[PDB]
Amino acid sequence: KKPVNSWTCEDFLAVDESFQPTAVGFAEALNNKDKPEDAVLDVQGIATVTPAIVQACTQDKQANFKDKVKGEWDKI
Amino acid sequence: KKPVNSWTCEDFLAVDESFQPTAVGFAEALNNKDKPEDAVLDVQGIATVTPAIVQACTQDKQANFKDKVKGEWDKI
Repeated sequence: KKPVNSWTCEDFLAVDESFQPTAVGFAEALNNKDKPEDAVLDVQGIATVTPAIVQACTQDKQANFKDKVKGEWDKI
Repeated sequence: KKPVNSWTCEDFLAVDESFQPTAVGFAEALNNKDKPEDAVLDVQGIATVTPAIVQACTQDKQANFKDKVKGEWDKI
């Protein structure tokens, strides 16, 4: 019931493992965007950065999830 | 390399099974939206409607994926 842009790293860590790439891609589409028609879905990128984000969120449980996504994503 | 908003049902069917809920959520965040701050990620919904979408795309391989998502999603 919490909008994704208000999740903390704790909220994300409570999402079942199988749907953690989905939360990351959701947050990416939502935020990190140009124009909807140009938005590309980089399945290798999401697959690669999700574990990084799970680790980052574990060490920083009250940070904003979407900001961690944007951050991790930039630093590869 | 194809923006998600230009995928046909065929493009979606070529995505590995494990990343098909991610493609559906991505398409939803992208399109089916109010305001980013209010966008909610309904993980049960995405889990339930993905198989429906895979089936609908199978019987309509040249239909636009994102439109199929919006459609399936509406009809439960």
